[PDB]
Amino acid sequence: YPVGRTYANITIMLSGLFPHQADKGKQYIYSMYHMVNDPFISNYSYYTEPFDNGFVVRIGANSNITGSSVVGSANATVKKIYPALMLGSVVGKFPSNKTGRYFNHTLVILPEKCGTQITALYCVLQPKNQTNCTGHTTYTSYVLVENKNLKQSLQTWFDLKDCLFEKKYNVSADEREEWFGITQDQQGVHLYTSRKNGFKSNNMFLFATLPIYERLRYYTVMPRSIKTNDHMAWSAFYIYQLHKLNYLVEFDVEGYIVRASDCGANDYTQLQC
Amino acid sequence: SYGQFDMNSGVYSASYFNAQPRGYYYVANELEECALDVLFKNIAPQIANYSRRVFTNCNYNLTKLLSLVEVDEFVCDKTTPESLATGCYSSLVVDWFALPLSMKSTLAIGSAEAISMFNYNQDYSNPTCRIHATINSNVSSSLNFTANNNYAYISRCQGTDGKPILLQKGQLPNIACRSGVLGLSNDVDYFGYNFNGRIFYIGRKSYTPRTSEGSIQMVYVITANYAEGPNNVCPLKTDNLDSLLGQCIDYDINGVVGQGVFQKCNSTGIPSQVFVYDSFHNIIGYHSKNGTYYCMAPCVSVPVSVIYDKSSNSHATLYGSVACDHIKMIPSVGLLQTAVGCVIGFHNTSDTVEDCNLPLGQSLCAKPPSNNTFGLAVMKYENPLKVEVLNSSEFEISVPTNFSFRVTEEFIETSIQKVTVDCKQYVCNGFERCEQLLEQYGQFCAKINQALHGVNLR
Amino acid sequence: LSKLASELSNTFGAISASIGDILKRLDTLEQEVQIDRLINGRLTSLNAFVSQQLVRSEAAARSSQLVKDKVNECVKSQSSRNGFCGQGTHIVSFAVNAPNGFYFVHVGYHPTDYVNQTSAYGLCDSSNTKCIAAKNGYFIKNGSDDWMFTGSSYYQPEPITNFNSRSVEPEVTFQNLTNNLPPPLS
Amino acid sequence: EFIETSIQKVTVDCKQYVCNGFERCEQLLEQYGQFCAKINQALHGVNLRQDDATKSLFESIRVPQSAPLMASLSGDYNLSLFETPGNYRSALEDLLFDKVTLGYMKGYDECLICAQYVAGYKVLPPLYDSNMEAMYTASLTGSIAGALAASLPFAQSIYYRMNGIGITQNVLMENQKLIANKFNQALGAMQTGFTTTNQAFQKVQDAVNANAQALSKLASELSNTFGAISASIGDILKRLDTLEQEVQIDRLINGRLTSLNAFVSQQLVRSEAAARSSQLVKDKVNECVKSQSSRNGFCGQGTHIVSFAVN
Amino acid sequence: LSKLASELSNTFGAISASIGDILKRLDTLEQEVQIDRLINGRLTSLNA
Ligand SMILES: *[C@@H]1O[C@H](CO)[C@@H](O[C@@H]2O[C@H](CO)[C@@H](O[C@@H]3O[C@H](CO)[C@@H](O)[C@H](O)[C@@H]3O)[C@H](O)[C@H]2NC(C)=O)[C@H](O)[C@H]1NC(C)=O
Ligand SMILES: *[C@@H]1O[C@H](CO)[C@@H](O[C@@H]2O[C@H](CO)[C@@H](O[C@@H]3O[C@H](CO)[C@@H](O)[C@H](O)[C@@H]3O)[C@H](O)[C@H]2NC(C)=O)[C@H](O)[C@H]1NC(C)=O
Ligand SMILES: Nc1nc(=O)c2nc(CNc3ccc(C(=O)N[C@@H](CCC(=O)O)C(=O)O)cc3)cnc2[nH]1
Ligand SMILES: *[C@@H]1O[C@H](CO)[C@@H](O[C@@H]2O[C@H](CO)[C@@H](O)[C@H](O)[C@H]2NC(C)=O)[C@H](O)[C@H]1NC(C)=O
Ligand SMILES: CCCCC/C=C\C/C=C\CCCCCCCC(=O)O
Ligand SMILES: *[C@@H]1O[C@H](CO)[C@@H](O)[C@H](O)[C@H]1NC(C)=O
Ligand SMILES: *[C@@H]1O[C@H](CO)[C@@H](O)[C@H](O)[C@H]1NC(C)=O
Ligand SMILES: *[C@@H]1O[C@H](CO)[C@@H](O)[C@H](O)[C@H]1NC(C)=O
Ligand SMILES: *[C@@H]1O[C@H](CO)[C@@H](O)[C@H](O)[C@H]1NC(C)=O
Ligand SMILES: *[C@@H]1O[C@H](CO)[C@@H](O)[C@H](O)[C@H]1NC(C)=O
Ligand SMILES: *[C@@H]1O[C@H](CO)[C@@H](O)[C@H](O)[C@H]1NC(C)=O
Ligand SMILES: *[C@@H]1O[C@H](CO)[C@@H](O)[C@H](O)[C@H]1NC(C)=O
Repeated sequence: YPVGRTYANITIMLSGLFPHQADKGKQYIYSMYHMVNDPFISNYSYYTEPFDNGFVVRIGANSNITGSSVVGSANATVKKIYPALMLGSVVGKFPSNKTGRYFNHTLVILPEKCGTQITALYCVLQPKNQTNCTGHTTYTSYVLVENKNLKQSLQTWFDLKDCLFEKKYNVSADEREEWFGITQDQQGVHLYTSRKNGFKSNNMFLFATLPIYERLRYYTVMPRSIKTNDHMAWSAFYIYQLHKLNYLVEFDVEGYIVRASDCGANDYTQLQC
Repeated sequence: SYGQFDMNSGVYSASYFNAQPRGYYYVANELEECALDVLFKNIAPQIANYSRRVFTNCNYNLTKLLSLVEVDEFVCDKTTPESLATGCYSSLVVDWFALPLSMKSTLAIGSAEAISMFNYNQDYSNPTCRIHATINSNVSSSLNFTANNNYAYISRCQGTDGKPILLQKGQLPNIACRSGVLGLSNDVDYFGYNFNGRIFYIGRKSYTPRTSEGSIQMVYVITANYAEGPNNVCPLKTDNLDSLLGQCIDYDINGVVGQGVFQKCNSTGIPSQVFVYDSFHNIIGYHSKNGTYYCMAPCVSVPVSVIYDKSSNSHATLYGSVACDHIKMIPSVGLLQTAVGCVIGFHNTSDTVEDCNLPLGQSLCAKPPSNNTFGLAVMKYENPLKVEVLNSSEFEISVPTNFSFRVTEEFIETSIQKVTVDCKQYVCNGFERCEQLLEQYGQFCAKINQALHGVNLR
Repeated sequence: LSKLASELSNTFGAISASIGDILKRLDTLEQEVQIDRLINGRLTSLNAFVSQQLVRSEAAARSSQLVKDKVNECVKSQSSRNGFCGQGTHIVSFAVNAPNGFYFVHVGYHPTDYVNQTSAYGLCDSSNTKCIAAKNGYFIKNGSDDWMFTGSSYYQPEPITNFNSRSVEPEVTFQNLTNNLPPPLS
Repeated sequence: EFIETSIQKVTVDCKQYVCNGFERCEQLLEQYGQFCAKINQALHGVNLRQDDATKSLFESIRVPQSAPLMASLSGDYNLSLFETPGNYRSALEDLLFDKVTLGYMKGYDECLICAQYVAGYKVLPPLYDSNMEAMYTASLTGSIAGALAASLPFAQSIYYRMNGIGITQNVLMENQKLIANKFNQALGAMQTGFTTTNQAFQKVQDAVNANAQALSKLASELSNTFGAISASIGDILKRLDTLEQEVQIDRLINGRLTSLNAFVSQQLVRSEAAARSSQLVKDKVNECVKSQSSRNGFCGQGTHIVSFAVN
Repeated sequence: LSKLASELSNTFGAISASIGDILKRLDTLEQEVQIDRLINGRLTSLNA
């Protein structure tokens, strides 16, 4: 959504940072504990995708329906599960020759207490020296675990030092899909969410401006599993990368957007813009 | 407007008149005082690692700040310091570092030194104000302003391939090169650096930001964002709504000023963001703090026209579509209601005229005042001689019995004035400077001469 | 021409409209800017005049075609159609010169006073043997079934002869007569 | 066939369009040289030319004799579309003015037109009222079926039209009811289904859309920044100093004056087209309407029989 | 068409008629002025 102003019942050619047509993006899925012990996780955390201008995620789509457990052999219903994201400036190599270490001040985003609270820690992490938790040549990907505060698992996997603002936001517990976008400008980083101004559509509005004056260049999605025999499955969230593009949107009577052609998907849309 | 006294008789248009704004409105929802004391509180940052703060929803008092600094030179584009202390803008971004006035041209636009390419590079897309301020010793000791005597800037930032790393506009310096410069304790010009595996080449060059008297020189770059929404950063420096409605009124709401009329419309748009805009970037809406949506419009001028009559020397005023009601409510800046509009002159007459040389609009004439004002005459159709249709074999005819010649005079202009213009003699007056600037301007005289020759030959 | 020559006194947002005054008062890096503004204004005025002449050329050409048509229709001949050569029924037209054009003098007819009368489609005898119709006229009655002939543009009745009467095919809509028949019908 | 013989009578003033009433912009326009008086003179000239052209056109429309009763009842053919009775307006004219996306006594109190009034221009009313124009049109009917003047029924007049084409007397008297059925079928086919697929109604809508688009562009060249920091002179006055205000206001004045000159040239071109259109309308009325033409193509495709003209 | 394509080589008071030539020569603030002058010239040619 445009920041600071509202339009109504008009169609505007406005340019900004938007995802383009198609572009299904990366598809990420979390899973239950292996059916008890040894929580099951995916290849994530060895991938450091470029931040570029920013990204927007589809929060908790494919929920309220019957799906399938990723590690389970049977089918179960799927609920909304909030991703936890890592964002930093410089990435390097672990002592175990694995990728995913952030060598300076990094921003993490953690949902807390069964999705009631979400926190943003700007908290530079030192790798703890232990037996298997990021030791010498004994490594598996750090996993954020919780029962049926994720910072305790993070402090088990990492060491926290020079930590700054721990901004906490209250989000309601529901199974409706949302959206969440991160954009960086010269005023800092901007977080966007769909929960503000009531909850009516899929549009996102500005709700936080964290003072991150270092240019964020990499991001990764930290794995997360839930302790739970029982068959509980979790939804999928898709990451879409933004671009310096131009759009032509349409507003209804309320301050919302109904349809928005992308000027550049094909020639007819170039004419339509 | 026309510039001559003797005027042909006819109906003209004699420019609009607007309604002057009578009153004042002001909301300016209260905010917190700024944290600008941090600009003079801690150790002065160096150019290599310079601090940046962003101020939003803030109020600042410029006299208390400017009682502490001595401005040596300010360079501002798209804004002025006089406007910064009077006007309200959306956001304020301040960068500050220590830099002597002997290198005040290093930060100038277009310079080719190491600071403009490996240190803070200014961004010119928003209104900026780079201020070179000197803080004297007494105020520096009062606010615990100190110098660490270790100030340096990056003089080379090369990668592994032996090429310099240019810095993008309006960004902090490269984190590897900044850390490498900050970690050193001497001056080096080409020094290798091991940034967790990467091999970087860095160069540190120092400078002294103080003077003989101990006064510390500083550089304050201030970027102000003028956005379309409400302005929440204001400098520190009547009635209520529904006591005014339908009156042209200047605003002071959330730092936005102007003029126009408020009305109580139904709520339209999102309730959070205060103002509502149209396609032409013109503000038309306003959401109050009480949830009442005030729809906003410009105060609309009154379209007027003047009927002038030579050989009687009489002037009358007509209004284009203005009703007599809106004549009575607002100043213009008997009143006969007419299908065009209310007129301040004229007198009614139960008359008709076949044709009028002074038309007023939809079949209305203005006959010359031969009591004391014009006569509103209405043109209506005369009917031709009706002939009845007969069902029988005998039909009605109309054979004339008398006649008279009517001479018809028609003039058809079939010529144009054949004109040729010397382009050099017209654009310039023979001066060699203007001739050279027209030659460097790209030639146009050949095309003009060809076009006039073509139309004259045609 | 007045609008063309009045753009020499327009400052166009400069210090003066005289190039020599700008040359004397100002330094070089501003001299080029002021003369650039002056050049922009004067060239805009010249292009506006060129477009004005080009627009007026089309109107002059259309008016030339119209003058040719009016001369070849209303002057050298009497026009059958009405309204193309002035108000009324055309009689004669004289063409004379004029400032930047042609002046036309059309002489109409313009009947003044009218008489309400009745007439039939044609006169035929008995059992529709041979019927006649009016040629540039109308058939009028004195009131005693005495049919006479009148002009199409003036009232002066004259007896019907074979010269102003043209034979036509019999129809049903004609008026049948019994006594005092005209000599063409005898 | 539709022939657009009118232009919009639009007047723009000096300072309400180039400026917004600020004394700084007015002073910088007075130092910029005098242009807007020329704009007012040119617009007054083209409006006077259009009013005189309309007066001459409706003088040439007028017939000396007319039969009001003939169009209403006498014709066995269902010619009630051109029968005149609030409004003295025929059925076809009501269909034309109703099925397009196109008053003056209280137009200010309404509030699109108020957007014109704040922007700084108005649309002048036409010289003849809609009722007077419709009555001038309705007087033209009643003289179509007259001469070979003499008042005639429409059936006999149609017989005389078709007799000279090459259809003999026995042919037309044999199957006159078939002729009336064909005429009524053609008129009914024209009346129904003419609002979606025809070139003439598309031309009417195109002319109305172009006349709206001219004013839309004239009002939309107010929001162009023209390289300045803002499109509002108030923002430029508040934001910049007294030395850089002159440059930005000069750029704004250049843009607005260029837009006004472009609109004036557009009005001149449209007037030069409308003069030719008015001459063509006069020719079509004096050839195809009051009489029966002998040359094909000039009164539509095919051999001409009869023609009617409506607003 | 010859007059339409001959206005690309018009400097219009700028240092050069090529926008690429202006971009590599002048700073950020003067680039705006020169490109504004060029844009005004090309738009005037198009409207003509
Ligand atoms: C899966 O099913 C759940 C049912 O619990 C869906 O939640 C419901 O979603 C609808 C979407 O229209 C919500 O309606 C909207 O609610 C907001 C609340 O302010 C209101 O302002 C809107 O006008 C509209 O009525 C509904 O409230 C919500 N149910 C609850 C209890 O919150 C969910 O959307 C489904 N998910 C998918 C992907 O289909
Ligand atoms: C911005 O900050 C300045 C401080 O430099 C404020 O000026 C202060 O204004 C107040 C009242 O206008 C002054 O108080 C007065 O002091 C005299 C004695 O000096 C006393 O007799 C009066 O009754 C009153 O209390 C104060 O002295 C003055 N400060 C200085 C250093 O001169 C200014 O008001 C601030 N701006 C705003 C909008 O508040
Ligand atoms: N853990 C888990 N999460 C899931 O989301 C899940 N989903 C399924 C199957 N459910 C789904 C979810 C989405 C679509 C789907 O992508 N819908 C459409 C979109 C069509 C369009 O783009 O318009 C499709 O691609 O078919 C289909 C089946 C099975 N097991 C799961 N298990
Ligand atoms: C480089 O600059 C940053 C920002 O000015 C300094 O970071 C601050 O350091 C102080 C002291 O440790 C803290 O109290 C602040 O909270 C820090 N702020 C931020 C935003 O990180 C940093 O110390 C400077 N580097 C050096 C070597 O002096
Ligand atoms: C200053 C060196 C004088 C001699 C240089 C001679 C020739 C080189 C030619 C062109 C490059 C000139 C660089 C100008 C840098 C000054 C601006 C600054 O530094 O901010
Ligand atoms: C929105 O704009 C359209 C444009 O035609 C208008 O018809 C409609 O009445 C407006 N208001 C709504 C949809 O509430
Ligand atoms: C898993 O990630 C590693 C990166 O460490 C990559 O090399 C490998 O191809 C990935 N495997 C799959 C199946 O995605
Ligand atoms: C990044 O971390 C290293 C680790 O020692 C530190 O030296 C460096 O100063 C940090 N970067 C910044 C910008 O402080
Ligand atoms: C957030 O929620 C907690 C408990 O649910 C409450 O104490 C706190 O005040 C809330 N904060 C806000 C800003 O609503
Ligand atoms: C006087 O003016 C009124 C205006 O409403 C009009 O109705 C009336 O006919 C006029 N009287 C005349 C023309 O005699
Ligand atoms: C007149 O008489 C003839 C005689 O046959 C007839 O054919 C014709 O129809 C009659 N006309 C009228 C009008 O009665
Ligand atoms: C003529 O046609 C119209 C519309 O087709 C119809 O309403 C009317 O009744 C018709 N008149 C007749 C059949 O007399």
